[PDB]
Amino acid sequence: DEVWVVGMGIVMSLIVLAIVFGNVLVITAIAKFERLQTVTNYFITSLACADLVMGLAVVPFGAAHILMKMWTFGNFWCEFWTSIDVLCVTASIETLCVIAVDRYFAITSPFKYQSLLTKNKARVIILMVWIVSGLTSFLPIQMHWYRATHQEAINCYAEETCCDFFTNQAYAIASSIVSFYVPLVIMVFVYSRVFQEAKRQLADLEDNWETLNDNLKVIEKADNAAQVKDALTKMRAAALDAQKASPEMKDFRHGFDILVGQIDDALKLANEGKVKEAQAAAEQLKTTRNAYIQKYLKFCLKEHKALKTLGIIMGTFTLCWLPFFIVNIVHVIQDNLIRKEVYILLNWIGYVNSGFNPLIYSRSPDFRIAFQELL
Ligand SMILES: COc1ccc(C[C@@H](C)NC[C@H](O)c2ccc(O)c(NC=O)c2)cc1
Repeated sequence: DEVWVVGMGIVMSLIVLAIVFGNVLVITAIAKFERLQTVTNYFITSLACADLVMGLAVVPFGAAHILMKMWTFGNFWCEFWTSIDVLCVTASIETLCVIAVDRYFAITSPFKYQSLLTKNKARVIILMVWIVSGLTSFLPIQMHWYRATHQEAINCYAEETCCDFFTNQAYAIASSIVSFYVPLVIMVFVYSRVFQEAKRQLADLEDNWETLNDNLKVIEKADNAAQVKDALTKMRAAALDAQKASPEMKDFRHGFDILVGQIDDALKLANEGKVKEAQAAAEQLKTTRNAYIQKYLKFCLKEHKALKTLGIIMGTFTLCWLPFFIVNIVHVIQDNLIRKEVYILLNWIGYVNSGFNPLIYSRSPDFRIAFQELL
């Protein structure tokens, strides 16, 4: 029947269109607009470039191998399509793990990360990633280093109208390890460490502010100057500790600078012996802390939003690529337990992650405001 053709042609066309549109949207406004040229954006644009080339190359030409019968482009073009597929997949996963490592270095030891790498270092990392993926993909294919030991694969290597993908045990295992498993382990450990540090930051911040509120409350009904002085000393210590623990961080530190200044004025007034003026400055401190939790409601919201992030990134990447890289190994060993159509389906579930990546890595306020003017 014609159901197999028309039912699944439209979804493939829509997938290609979504992939190309998202990738050209992400690539644009990174190099054009200011405030969007950062070291992390250098990895993001490489990921977008890999997704774009994969969406133009292997999705349309690969779908051509589907629906209709066989290959009508050429054996050299078959090798080129296979090589570019492996290159794009490997480059995308390596770029994902590089972005993970970038976030880890940003969160862990932020002072060193403030200036340790520049555009030159990020570009060097990008070229290293891309050349590693190319060595993994192009080199073992176009001169037939994967080969096979099957009688229904020899009738395809020396026959034009066929583009199956039969590889040796060593090549399949090495490609799975380089492309997916090493990045999987690296990014799992990286994002687990990033999760813990973020939890601990929000935790210390919320503690500090509890003792700030308690000290302010005890000042509100304090009797003598000694109680006000002691409570203001504890408030100053906790405020400095919270200050010690992006323009958002700049505003955060500026607000804590204002709070520390007001606390210092209150403490000096209390030290001089004027309890009433100390209580008035404490009322001003109450105004400041009330002004705080409008901003922290927003920022605690953004933080639990990127904590869901860990979930969204990990779940999407794993659910998209892990089934394919498990079936790939369990297919080269005990080959008769694996069916071809489910192999193609699991590979296309990996393919469709190309259109998902822009919708996972562009959910920032700067990217959101930049995307509007292009539309
Ligand atoms: C019906 O037979 C076929 C024919 C072609 C394919 C697409 C394949 C070239 N894409 C391979 C996939 O895209 C990929 C990506 C990254 C990798 O590291 C490896 N490794 C394989 O050993 C494989 C699939 C099944």
